[PDB]
Amino acid sequence: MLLFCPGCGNGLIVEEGQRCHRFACNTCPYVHNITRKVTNRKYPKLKEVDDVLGGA
Amino acid sequence: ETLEALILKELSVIRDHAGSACLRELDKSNSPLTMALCGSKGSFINISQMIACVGQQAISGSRVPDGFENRSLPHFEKHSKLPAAKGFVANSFYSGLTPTEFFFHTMAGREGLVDTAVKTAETGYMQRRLVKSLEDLCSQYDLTVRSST
Amino acid sequence: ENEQVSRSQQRGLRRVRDLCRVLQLPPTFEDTAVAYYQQAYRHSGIRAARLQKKEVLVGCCVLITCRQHNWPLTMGAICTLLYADLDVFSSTYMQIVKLLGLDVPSLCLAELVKTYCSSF
Amino acid sequence: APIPTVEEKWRLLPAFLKVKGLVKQHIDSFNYFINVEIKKIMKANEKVTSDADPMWYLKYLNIYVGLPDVEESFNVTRPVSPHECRLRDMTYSAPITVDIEYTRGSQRIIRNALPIGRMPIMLRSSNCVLTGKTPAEFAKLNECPLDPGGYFIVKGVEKVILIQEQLSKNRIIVEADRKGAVGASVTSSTHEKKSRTNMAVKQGRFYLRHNTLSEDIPIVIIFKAMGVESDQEIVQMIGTEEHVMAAFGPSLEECQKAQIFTQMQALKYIGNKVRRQRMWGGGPKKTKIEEARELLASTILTHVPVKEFNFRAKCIYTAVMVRRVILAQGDNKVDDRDYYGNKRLELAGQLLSLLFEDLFKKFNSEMKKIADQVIPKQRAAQFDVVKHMRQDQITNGMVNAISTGNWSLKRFKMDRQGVTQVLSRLSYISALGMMTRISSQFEKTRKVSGPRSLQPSQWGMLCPSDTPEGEACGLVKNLALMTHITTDMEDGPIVKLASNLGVEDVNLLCGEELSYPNVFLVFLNGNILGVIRDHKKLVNTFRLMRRAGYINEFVSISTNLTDRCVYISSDGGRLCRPYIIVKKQKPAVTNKHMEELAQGYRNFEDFLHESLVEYLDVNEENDCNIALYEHTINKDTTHLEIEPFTLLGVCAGLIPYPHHNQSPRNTYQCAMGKQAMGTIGYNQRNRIDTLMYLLAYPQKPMVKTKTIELIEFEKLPAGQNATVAVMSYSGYDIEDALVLNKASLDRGFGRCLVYKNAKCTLKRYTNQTFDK
Amino acid sequence: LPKDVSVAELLRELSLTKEEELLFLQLPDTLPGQPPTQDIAENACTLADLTEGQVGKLLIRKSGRVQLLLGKVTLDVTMGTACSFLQELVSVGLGDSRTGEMTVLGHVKHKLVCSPDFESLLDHK
Amino acid sequence: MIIPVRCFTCGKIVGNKWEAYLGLLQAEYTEGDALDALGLKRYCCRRMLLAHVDLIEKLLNYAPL
Amino acid sequence: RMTVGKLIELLAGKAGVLDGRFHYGTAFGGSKVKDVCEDLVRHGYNYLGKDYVTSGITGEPLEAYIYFGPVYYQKLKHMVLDKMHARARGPRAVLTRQP
Amino acid sequence: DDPVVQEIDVYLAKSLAEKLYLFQYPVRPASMTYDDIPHLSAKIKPKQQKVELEMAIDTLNPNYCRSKGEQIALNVDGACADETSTYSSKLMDKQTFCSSQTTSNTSRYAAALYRQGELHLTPLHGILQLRPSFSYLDKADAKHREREAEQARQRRVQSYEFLQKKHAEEPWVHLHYYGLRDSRSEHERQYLLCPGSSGVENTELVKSPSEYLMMLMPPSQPSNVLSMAQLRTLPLADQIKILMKNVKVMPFANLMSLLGPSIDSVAVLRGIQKVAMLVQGNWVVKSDILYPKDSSSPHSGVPAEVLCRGRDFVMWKFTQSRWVVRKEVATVTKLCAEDVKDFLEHMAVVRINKGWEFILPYDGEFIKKHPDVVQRQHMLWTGIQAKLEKVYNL
Amino acid sequence: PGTQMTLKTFHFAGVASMNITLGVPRIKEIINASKAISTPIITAQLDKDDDADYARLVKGRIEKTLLGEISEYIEEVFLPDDCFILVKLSLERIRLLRLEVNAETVRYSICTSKLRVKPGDVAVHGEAVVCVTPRENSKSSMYYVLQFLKEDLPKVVVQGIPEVSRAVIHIDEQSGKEKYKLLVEGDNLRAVMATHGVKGTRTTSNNTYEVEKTLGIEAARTTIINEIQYTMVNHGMSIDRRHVMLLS
Ligand SMILES: [Zn+2]
Ligand SMILES: [Zn+2]
Repeated sequence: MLLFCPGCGNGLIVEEGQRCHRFACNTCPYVHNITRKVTNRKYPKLKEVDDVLGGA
Repeated sequence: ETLEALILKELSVIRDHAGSACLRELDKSNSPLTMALCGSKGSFINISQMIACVGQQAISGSRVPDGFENRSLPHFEKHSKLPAAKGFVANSFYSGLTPTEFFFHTMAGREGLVDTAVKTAETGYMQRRLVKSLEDLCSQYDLTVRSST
Repeated sequence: ENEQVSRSQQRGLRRVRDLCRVLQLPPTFEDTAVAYYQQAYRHSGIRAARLQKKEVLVGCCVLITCRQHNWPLTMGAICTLLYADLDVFSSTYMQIVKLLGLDVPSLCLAELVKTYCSSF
Repeated sequence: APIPTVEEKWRLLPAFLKVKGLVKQHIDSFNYFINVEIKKIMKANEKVTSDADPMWYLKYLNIYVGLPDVEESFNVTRPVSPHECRLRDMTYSAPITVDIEYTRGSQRIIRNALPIGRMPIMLRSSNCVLTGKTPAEFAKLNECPLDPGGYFIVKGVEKVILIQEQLSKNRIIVEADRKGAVGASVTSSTHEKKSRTNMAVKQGRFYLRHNTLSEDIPIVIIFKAMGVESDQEIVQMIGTEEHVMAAFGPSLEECQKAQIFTQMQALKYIGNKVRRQRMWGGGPKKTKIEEARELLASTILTHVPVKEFNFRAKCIYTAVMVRRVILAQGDNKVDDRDYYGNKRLELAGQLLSLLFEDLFKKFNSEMKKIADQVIPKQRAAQFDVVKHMRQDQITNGMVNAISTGNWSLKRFKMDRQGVTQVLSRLSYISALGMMTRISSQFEKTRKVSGPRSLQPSQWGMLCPSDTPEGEACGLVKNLALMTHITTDMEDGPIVKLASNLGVEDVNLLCGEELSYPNVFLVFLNGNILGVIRDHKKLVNTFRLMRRAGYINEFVSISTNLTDRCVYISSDGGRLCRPYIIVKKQKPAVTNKHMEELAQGYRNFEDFLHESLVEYLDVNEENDCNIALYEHTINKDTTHLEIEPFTLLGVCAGLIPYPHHNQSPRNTYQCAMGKQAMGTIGYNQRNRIDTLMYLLAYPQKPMVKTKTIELIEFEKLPAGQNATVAVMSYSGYDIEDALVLNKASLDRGFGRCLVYKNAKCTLKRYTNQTFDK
Repeated sequence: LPKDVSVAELLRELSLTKEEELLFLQLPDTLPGQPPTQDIAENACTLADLTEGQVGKLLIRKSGRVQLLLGKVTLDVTMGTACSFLQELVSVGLGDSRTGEMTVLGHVKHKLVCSPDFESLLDHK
Repeated sequence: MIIPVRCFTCGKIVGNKWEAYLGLLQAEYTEGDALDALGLKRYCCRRMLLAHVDLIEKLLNYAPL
Repeated sequence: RMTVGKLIELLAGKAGVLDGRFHYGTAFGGSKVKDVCEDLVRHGYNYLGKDYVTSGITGEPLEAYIYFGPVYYQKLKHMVLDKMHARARGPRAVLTRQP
Repeated sequence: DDPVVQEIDVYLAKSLAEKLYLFQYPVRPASMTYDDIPHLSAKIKPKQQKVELEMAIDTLNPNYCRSKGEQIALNVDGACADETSTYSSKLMDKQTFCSSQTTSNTSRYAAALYRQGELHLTPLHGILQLRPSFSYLDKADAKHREREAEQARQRRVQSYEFLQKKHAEEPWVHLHYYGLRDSRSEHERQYLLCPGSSGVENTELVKSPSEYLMMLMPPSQPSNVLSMAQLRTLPLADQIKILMKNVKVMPFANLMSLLGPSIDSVAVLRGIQKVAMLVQGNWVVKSDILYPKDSSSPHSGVPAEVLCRGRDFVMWKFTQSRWVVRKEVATVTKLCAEDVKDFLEHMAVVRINKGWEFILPYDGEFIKKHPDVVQRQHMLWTGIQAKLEKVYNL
Repeated sequence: PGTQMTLKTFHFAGVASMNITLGVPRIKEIINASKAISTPIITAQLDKDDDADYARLVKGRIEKTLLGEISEYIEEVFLPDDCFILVKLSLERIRLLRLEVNAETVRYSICTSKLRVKPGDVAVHGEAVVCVTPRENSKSSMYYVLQFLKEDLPKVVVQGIPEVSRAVIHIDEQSGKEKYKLLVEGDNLRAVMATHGVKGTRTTSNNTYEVEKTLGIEAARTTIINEIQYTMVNHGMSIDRRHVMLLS
């Protein structure tokens, strides 16, 4: 999900560091090591209906 | 869409039953009935519209769309899918129409007029191009259709 | 023709045009004035003259124009729109009417009164 | 228990027609023009100063239009009746006087009454000699008392300015493209500029497109240049719903692809993408650091104002635009151009104001050019403006623009055609119907068949069944019997009352607040006033104030729950229609009020002031519920319709029992009545037109609509009552044919007279010779 | 999370909690008074032109209605937009010409809106 | 303009009866009873008298004279 | 064309000219059919306008009742006297020698 | 719905009226506070209020990428120049927050310190929005770029450069920041109250609700023409004339309701006799009022003097009897039927088999109340009757 | 007949759906021989026309299905050691539509025109779980291109002819016997004919150019005749077959 830097308000991005992967800011040294799993479910809408035809 | 189809079927069967009642009730030697029976001018649909009930006024094969926000006209409530609220005419031509019914009937009439107005020019262009293309073909005496060459 | 119109003759005819325009005259008066100007500009001594001469010539041309089609207009009202003095205007008018000899009807007193009385 | 009915409710209609109605739109617009707009235009260009030789100036002080006059007498003027102008083929106009001051030789000299042209005078206007006159005076002036007026007379022909219908400016329009991609567009139009900007989603990311820009720019770059730099602000400011961030993510990725993180960088990028559309310079200006800033400040979203390079309000406006685009990209709720909530009407006043302003600007520019040419060089012959006030400029411009019907105003780049039409004098009803005609902005741009349709929004303002059958079917409309057109307003007290009513200033809040469901935006003619909660309280208070008279009654307020916005419309050209107010299932009108109106104790304006009858606009009537009859009134009926038969127009009024007919027959009858054979006016004998038709023995209809009595059609009938027998006879009446009685024709039935004019001119040429 | 109303807000912050709280409110443009010898034309009579002491009375009516009697007139008080970001009320004490005391006073949690009850004014006359 | 001399359908002289008709409407008389007094049994004559508009006087008001 | 309005107008006009009134055909209102029927029957005519009619040619009564009534006819500008046109050899154009 | 709970006293304070600013960070949620970040500097321009904060950002914390910090500090300044270095160390020492102005005026906004049951208000000097500045990146870009490398009437007011110069003139005012943990903050906090008695009547805020509505909403300032609201502003005598002109027949009792009960009977009875003449206990407007001498008949053009005689004769007739014969009036007055009809329509209604009847009932009640006026009108009628008899030869 | 045709509607053609451009514009297309047409209709016969299960099976065989339409949920998973994208297939919906799709099928469908993702990138742990781990392609490719993959990973095709948009079953309402035809709004007749369980001998189309390029010029002529006659009858007006045969 779109994470923003508390230090300066810019959009944090994902990158890989030395101990683990970190969220990083492109303008200021604020980084946050990903200490454990983080998920972002989307739950896209499925193809529910089938719609056979030929009725009156 | 299922609700719309059900309502359309119900209103159509209402109109058809009213027309059948009209035709059964009418006496012979009735001028519109005679003119519709021999097919000279008009049909039983016109007689039913003038006597029994004008059917649902359909635009592009559907009920009147919501010109305002969720309402066909201000005189009906929001998200109202009642027969009259979406275009049906309960009255007959003899009894006269209410302002909403008259407005919807004029809607249908203007739709028809616009369709005719565009179709005339479309067919004119079609005809001229086709006759330019297919003019030279003729059947020779050997019964074989041959081109200009 | 219409290309041998030097800067001076163009300025002169444009002056005639704007002068007959500010007076609110019909287009026939403008046509007659420009025709009379083009006719007077055929003399060598006329074209070779100072700005004052051309201006007073325009004034006299518009005067003659409005004079023919029985429109009274005092010279004062014309000089009031020209950047010149009336003393040289009169002399140049006499000089040109002595050279051109065009028809000069007399100023009608009835129309002059009709024009001047309404100004009150 | 049937609800008691005020049977004399229709009495409201004549009283309304006393103040406004058929022709009063044109007359009011023209009078407002010649009394306010001309002075405002003079104020706009009060001073002109030559670049060369400064300290010279020309100051306009006041302007007047005088009375309609003729200059046939030698330098003398004289009052002229309009019929005389008709006969001699002249423009019925009035001189335009002005008072000025100027320094010919560094000395201030003023003029009091200096003509600058001649303004055509519309009949029955404030200055027209016909206004406020008795029928006997009309007879002495050879004019029909029943003549609607409202048309100019130029060179002896009667020309009418058709009311122009156009799209409302300064409104967000979201619509799909040819490829089906949903985009946005706004035509921000001001007197300074009329420019439209667009928003596309072509690659799943939003680009902003403008004519002045070489290539569309990602919107996040625009925000970064625009004053806001943290991406968090922009994301909060677009919307905090999950799908909103999902849609907006590609734009953020695109902006992060480039290294734009500073307002300077984005401004540089824009300046690179901004072309040198050099107008009349290209040297004193800076670069991709100043041009970009100015382009953001003025050209982009012109109507949104920046106080001093503070783009926060414009940021809010474009964020609202982006949110609208994103939300419309789901449920495909797309705006339809035929909904008259987004339409405006331009009468003679606005068009003439534009034309006069352009003519005045051009005349002043020409005067400045002449001065600059002659002031610095000639001699001590002190140049003065008086010697060059070329009168024919304004008069000729107006005459040509009115007569030819094509309007070229380069200052607004607008080139219209067929603005004016020759008033058809076939019949009195034809004259009235053409007087109440409305043209379309397209003039057949494309046969879309969408706008040609009769959309529901036209209810109660345009005649549904009255359209010109043919290529213009559905592209030309007529005003309904009972309708009114708004005029431009002051817009100040609306802002004052809004601010006092609890709307929070937009600058104070951050963009996240827009995402909350209960928060509502408020717009004033396309400008954001702010946000507020409890929109129903605001709407009720505003309407109650409007009823009390503290707010101009034509100012309308509407609510869009789908967009959670509140629109306060105050500009002129909106369609308005009166309505009877109903509270607690009872009308504000009582039979006692109708009795007073019959006795003359009160007029329509009194009803307006006492909160009994109020005007309604399309936008406001979109929210309120209306009833057609007392028995139809339910609990949720804010307003009651005054009279249903006002729905039809003037032409449809002639149709007896039109509800019993099929509508195409009504349309054919409207078109036929516009072509009827009958009397024209009480002065038809003196009139000399190109072509005239008179019925020998006209008779008033035996069955008449109330509209006939309203327009007094029976005073000038256009037909005969004949004893028809419905049957078949001799087979000579197969298809629409019909037989006549030879005796009836012999006895004068249907007898008609045709009048044609033959005119010749005898000129005197440049040579002192004449046609004889 | 629930969305509170003035009656609920003041009830919880007075009855359940005795701790003083910082509020921020937007008054109408002009107050129902006249600038006291402040060289005034019915000009902007704001909060600044008034004097110290008791200035108004706040009434929590039944059914959740909350009003502000400000003399003869009764304003209506409503929730402003619920700002979730940081709003800190600071004091800038310019003790010296080139020295100032930045004095944070407290966070701003709620925002109030005061508007005249125009309906009462109208049906009054 | 002016009252026609003959009824279109039947042809009865109706021109002369117009003037006295206005006299009848000059008094208290209504339309129908006035037509009965004039002697117009069939409805075509009643139509012609009733539906007529006397435009001739309005035009004469505009006459040179 | 389903123009019942014409029949209603004819009936109302017959009633009006019989009783010397001016019936109203105002949209969504006006005089109703019952009132004009009563006016017709009171004056001694059939209540639906249809009348017993004898043919002028044969002199024999018509089998079916005929519908008399006064109706408002308006003559139109389009007349045959102006629209009739015939063309002989006539003139030709200078560039292309055609009419 | 009484004020069931907490009738709350509201006070005004002015101790910090000029010292009070509201700072809000749109990017910072209320969850996190700057009470733990030690601030370094605060630069303010009192006029053209634009605050500028600089607060230290720690590096030894795990959330600092010191590798990135070294590079960014290298870019922003020189490698070893350091004469004007944004960060003293080789890292990014501090963070700078810039400000934006919300509104020109802050009078209508107030800070409410709500105590235990009592409320204190204080006007706001200004409101500023603080956002983290990115000017250091632009400085780095500038350093990189420099390392790699009687006139015509203008409008400098609308030029951003002149605006910057005008703002550049204001000298910066350095400030000492004091956090929430500072005792000075608490000491200055108590000044937000106001020392005053619990109950004192306010000398101000005395304006009436109607006066308040007026002052907050300030004004910008047929022959019937004028509406009733416009009518009531006119003098009483003019109101009687216009109202009586509108209706032309109007009972005396209704006039009292029309004008209003606040007007004395004698004054009304005084003006009405000037323009209205009594017929059958009812007031009828005089002919000359409806027909000014410069007016004429709209249908025949005869001068108003003729209309005055004709209308009065018809008006005088109604005094004699309730029924007037239309034909006899035309015979006597020699007027056209159109003009005669206009007179009768104004004050009479058609009656079948009886001619014309007076439109209003005989109001004897007004006659009984004021017999003096009834007698007065009678002599006036005799004078009018004498004029007509010699003219029309009755 | 172009004058006679009034552009009628509600002619659902026994299917209550599948809007088909008829009337004059249809003729305008047919004579124009446009390669791309609006609403291209392909009629297919089924060997086992009675079994609705078989009809659904072949419909899913031909109809193009996106990854997102079948995937029950997709999540970007960032871990201390690495980051990737996980997708769980809705085996419920899969067997409900009985598409021959599993973890291996989608794995093989992946590695096709998606930033040249390598077969080693994708792994199938469970039956419905599939994981993809990208790399730095350096062609303007930072690892945050994961988002880009999440943008278009649902937009990959797993089963069906790519040009086919929507296919619909259509029952035949003959009282004697009930048959199932298959309507396809696609642009590839050859692929439909090639698919299993389709009576390719009796399958027809609407695009004349497609019929010409697939079956020969004579089949194109027959299709032109049938299309013109069908559009002609749909408007009630009648033309002798000789005219349209000559035109074809
Ligand atoms: Zn950061
Ligand atoms: Zn007759």
